[PDB]
Amino acid sequence: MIDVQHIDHSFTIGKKGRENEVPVLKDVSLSVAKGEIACIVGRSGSGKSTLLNLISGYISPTKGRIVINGTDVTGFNEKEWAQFRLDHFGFIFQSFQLIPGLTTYENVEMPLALKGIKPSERKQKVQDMLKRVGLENHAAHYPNELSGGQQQRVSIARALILNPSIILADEPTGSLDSETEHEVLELIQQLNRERGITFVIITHDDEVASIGHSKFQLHDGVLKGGITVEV
Amino acid sequence: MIDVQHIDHSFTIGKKGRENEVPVLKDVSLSVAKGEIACIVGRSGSGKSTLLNLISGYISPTKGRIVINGTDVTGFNEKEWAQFRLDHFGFIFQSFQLIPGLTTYENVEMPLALKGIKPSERKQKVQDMLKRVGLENHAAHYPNELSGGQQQRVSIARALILNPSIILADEPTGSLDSETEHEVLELIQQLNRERGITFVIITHDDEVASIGHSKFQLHDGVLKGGITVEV
Amino acid sequence: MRFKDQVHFIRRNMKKNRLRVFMTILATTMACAFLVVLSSVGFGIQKTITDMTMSQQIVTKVSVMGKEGDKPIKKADLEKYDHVRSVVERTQVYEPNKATLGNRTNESSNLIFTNMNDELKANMELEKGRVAKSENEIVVGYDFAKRLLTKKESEEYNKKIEEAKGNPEDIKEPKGYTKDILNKTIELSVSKTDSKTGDVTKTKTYDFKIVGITKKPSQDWMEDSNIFISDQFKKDFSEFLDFKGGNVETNIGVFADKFENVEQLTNDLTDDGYYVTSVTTELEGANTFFMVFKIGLIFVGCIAVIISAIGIFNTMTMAVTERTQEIGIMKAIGASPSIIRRMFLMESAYIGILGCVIGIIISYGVSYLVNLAVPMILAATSGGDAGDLNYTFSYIPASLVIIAVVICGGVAVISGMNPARKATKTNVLTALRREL
Amino acid sequence: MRFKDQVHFIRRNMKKNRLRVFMTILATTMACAFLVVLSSVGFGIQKTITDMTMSQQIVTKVSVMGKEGDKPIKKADLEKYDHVRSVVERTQVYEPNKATLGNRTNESSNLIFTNMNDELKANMELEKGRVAKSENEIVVGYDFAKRLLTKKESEEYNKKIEEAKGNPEDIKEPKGYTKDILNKTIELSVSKTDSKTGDVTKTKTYDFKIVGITKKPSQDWMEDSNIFISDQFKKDFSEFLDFKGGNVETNIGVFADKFENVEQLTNDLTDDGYYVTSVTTELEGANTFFMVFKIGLIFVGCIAVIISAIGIFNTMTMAVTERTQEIGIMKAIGASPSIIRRMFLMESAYIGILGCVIGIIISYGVSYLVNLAVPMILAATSGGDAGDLNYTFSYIPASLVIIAVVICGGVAVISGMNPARKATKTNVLTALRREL
Repeated sequence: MIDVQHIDHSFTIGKKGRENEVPVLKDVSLSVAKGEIACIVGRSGSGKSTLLNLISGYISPTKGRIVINGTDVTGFNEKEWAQFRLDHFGFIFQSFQLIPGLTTYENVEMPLALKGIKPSERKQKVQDMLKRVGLENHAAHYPNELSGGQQQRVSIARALILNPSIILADEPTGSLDSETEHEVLELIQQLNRERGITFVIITHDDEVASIGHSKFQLHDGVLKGGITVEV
Repeated sequence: MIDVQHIDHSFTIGKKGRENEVPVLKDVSLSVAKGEIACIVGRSGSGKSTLLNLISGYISPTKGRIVINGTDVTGFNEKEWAQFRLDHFGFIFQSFQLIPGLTTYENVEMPLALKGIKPSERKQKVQDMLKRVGLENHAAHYPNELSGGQQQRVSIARALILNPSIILADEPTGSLDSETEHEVLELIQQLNRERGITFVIITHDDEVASIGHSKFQLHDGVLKGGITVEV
Repeated sequence: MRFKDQVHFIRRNMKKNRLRVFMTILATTMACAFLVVLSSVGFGIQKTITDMTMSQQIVTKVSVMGKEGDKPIKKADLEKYDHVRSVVERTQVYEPNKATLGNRTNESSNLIFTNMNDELKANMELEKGRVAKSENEIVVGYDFAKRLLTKKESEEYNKKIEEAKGNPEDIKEPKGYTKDILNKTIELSVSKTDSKTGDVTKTKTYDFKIVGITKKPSQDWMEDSNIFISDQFKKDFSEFLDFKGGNVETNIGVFADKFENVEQLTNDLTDDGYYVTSVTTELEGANTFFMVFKIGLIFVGCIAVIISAIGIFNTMTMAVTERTQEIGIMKAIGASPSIIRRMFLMESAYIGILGCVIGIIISYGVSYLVNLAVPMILAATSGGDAGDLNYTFSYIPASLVIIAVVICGGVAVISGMNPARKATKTNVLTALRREL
Repeated sequence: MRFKDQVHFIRRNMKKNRLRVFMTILATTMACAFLVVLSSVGFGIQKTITDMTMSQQIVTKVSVMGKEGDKPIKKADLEKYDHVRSVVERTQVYEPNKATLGNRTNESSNLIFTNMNDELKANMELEKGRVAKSENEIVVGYDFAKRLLTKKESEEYNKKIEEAKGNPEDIKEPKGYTKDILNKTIELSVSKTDSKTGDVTKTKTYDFKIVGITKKPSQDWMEDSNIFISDQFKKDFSEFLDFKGGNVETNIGVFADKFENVEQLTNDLTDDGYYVTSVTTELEGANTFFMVFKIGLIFVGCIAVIISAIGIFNTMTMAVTERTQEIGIMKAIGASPSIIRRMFLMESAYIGILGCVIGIIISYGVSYLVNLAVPMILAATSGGDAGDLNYTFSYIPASLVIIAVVICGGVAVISGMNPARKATKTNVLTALRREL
């Protein structure tokens, strides 16, 4: 479960004598339960990005508290929040974040190495997950030698390698074609329908948002339209 | 006034044990008159880019000879090719190829610094060149703080500031808006109208090519339909 | 993240820039070799001075010449300490001496008073003869033939020396005595200097049996023509040839069984403090000066090692800048600050440790080259064949290797500390948004 | 490209990485300061040895023993040499002197008779009086009054020296005469020794008036109280006080111009076969070792400089790789490979030369600190005046500054040569297009 309520954030930009504070989040009340695809719909820089940053753990929110899996994360320092991200989080960032260089197999295995999984178990998990996603027939294929759709697919495979409760994503199809958009979206839908996994996908497209179990439209920094309309 | 008679070039890409010579040029006979916008429209890898890199001086042709302003440039080494590019060439590359940092005034003055023009006349030269292009109210504005259109305009300004005779260009609207493309092409038209200068623009399209005084189509490398199309 | 994964990541990232990390490793290797070689110059100076001290004189001497306060220095109060092997007592005699055997007279001779029992418990190097425990038995010095020249030979040698003045030219004479130095029962000019002061009374000359001869002295250049008069005869010698006092220089030895026993005897000072000139007392000041010299050379090398440390920091900030994307998405995954700091501190420590190991091997090679070339250079330059002596101008003990490893690993880790903090504080948001 | 334009471009590309540029400049600074200080240790050893030699001996006294084959050395030929001031023909006869001026007397007063025209024309030591010209007239030294003292004082002096017993600490006797010696009638009674050997024939009555005083004796050395006699008595001195066979010792000075002229005269005389010895003789004897030591210390500084130049090379390779795009665009415009190579060689040499300049400043400071510390540590043993020993590091980097600048600039250029070639060999096509 994800519990976000009365959360606000402000950004200070400029020199010490030119500290300009522009609040973005205004008492966000995002509430997601286990095993549904939540979604945040808003314009570019409207406030979805900062909300995803706070929910992931990159920025500590200024006020309010955030609870994931029944545990308070606002007071987490960098070490504890990173430990939480290791074992209970996954990431599908838009830029595909695929380590320019290296290989697909090692890109997928990277979070296993970070957590500390033993080698043969790592091999088994990577092979099984790459088989599940569908990019198993590439092995040591460098990310630069893949297309953007395959980059998104291998990023998803990396996210699923530690079977986390939440695999909250940025816009997974921000730079993607419509066909690859539909493919990635149905892949994520099948993820939820196979294994109960919370999603906090943030996008500026409502068609991408349509697959979710909940709608959360953020207009100019304040959330609204929080419903659970069945698709 | 450019003469490219019987020029061919092959890309020898691969390892020493994995040599693969793929010819991209097939004995082109391109001819360009003085004070006209020669447009060479082709496709990605067809030979437009290779032909521009060959005529510019980055690539020495394997066979044939090239006469530029009544000067053979086939056997030229790096030093003399660069000197030629300095005193008689100009460049409008697609990405605008502007130095990060290096404020737009200094960015325009850069080729004068390369040639060795004293700063006293340099200041005035950059001033009227920026005024003619239409970016004189920028002064110390970084290129990264500009838009794509004005970046292309300041690239043109850097091209004209040395008063060259050939200003061969890559796609000047490769990353541009429709309005910015229209105004930059109109700028090129007024440029050739007011000051005698030769353009060797290569485009991946035809609407930009229609501005040119001549059409040269590169279907995989072979020139067809080379006529002086009056504008 | 365990250790194998961290090593794999470090190797993968270092493989990206081979010509840069190899140059950093070369700079560190040259600095470690520099530090070890320069400090080993001082270490070898200390080792060769210690070896020269051991070779020049007896390893176990413990001389107590120069008693303060004019208090008695009699042997009767000198025997009771910890495992003192010998309390040999010496009183040199300044008398005119010349071997009264034919025309050959041994003008140069240094009579030494000793009991042969104290000699046996002192283990002085003896070439011939078991013991001379008798009133009329002596042991002659090793150079008893070279200094036993005839009167005409000595006169002509002195005249030839005067011809060449004070210049030490090739002026040489045969080695005097050529017959056997076996048991002959010969007498050597016990003629009095008025017992010891100034007048020369009745000559008188005891007949002493030559039981044996002494071995080669502690050094080749210095000669030895001792007589080794028995201490049982010392009572009558004092009674008749009263020399006690100044024509008398006490050379009492406190020789112990071994060098560690010399060290413990030196520790047992402040009661037998008779101005001891033992090897340990003399070498304490040398050890202090050598500690200062080795510390100075260690610091001088440490300067050149800090230069390579600065180079390591440069290449490590270079690596952090190049690895910003990988670190950023690793932090996004949850790599934790501790793991990334450990990874980058380990990359810096690996650069430093590999440089130190390669530089220590190179330093062993350079020290071998120096130890082989220095005797050759000494032989060639100053026309002396290096004196046919053994020197160690460059010695690298295991201690010096330990200091080198510690110092170079420490400076490498210190250099990597700031890039490690930079790589932990990546601000993942920036690295996850690329650039413009 | 104008030089100002290249400087501006270097400023632009150096402001990008202020920390890395400052760190490689600091590595170069430490290497240059290390080189300068280490070689300055040897330069100061050479300077202090040279200063000690120049202070303990008179610089211009080019003493010549003679010629090969014991050929006599005439006075006339020595004059006709290069840039000779004048030749000294001082003659000394080993014999005690019994001056006995009135109730006073002198003992050593060894004879220094010689033709004074040449000596005083050879910048001889004197401050008052006139050269000895008349038959009964001599030139006296400064310490004459020190030994001049009444008969009772002479008995006291004799008692003091007899009771001294070889202890020259309680021998502080009063000076005695503290008045003017000039214009007196000293009844000199130089002792005879049967001309030379042993019998004492008859001491002449050298009733010579006192006109002429010598100043303080050279540079705090030599005793000048000895009486100086002119050439007017040479005939009767050779007739009566015959000295030729033995006792005579006519030291020859050969005074000349400044020290470089002294060295030139020394080598000119050596080329003729003379037995030349002077300050420059010992200086050249130690100069081979000093040159070897300076070269070795400069080579140690050179390996430190190479340690820093590897860091400079890393910084410059990362500067070439880091931009590659300003370089690509300049090459596209036509900046020429020569201009780019000069640009990057200028940047590397600027890092090296700034590091060398501030290393020279820091090494001047460190040498000053060493000059303030070495006497402060080693006092109470030999640095009583404290203006000696290591009081040398003020001038030391005279040619050492030039050598250090040349070495560091050149090695920086070598280190930056490869990055310069990399920059001039950047493919324009690859450099222009972005790398995603």
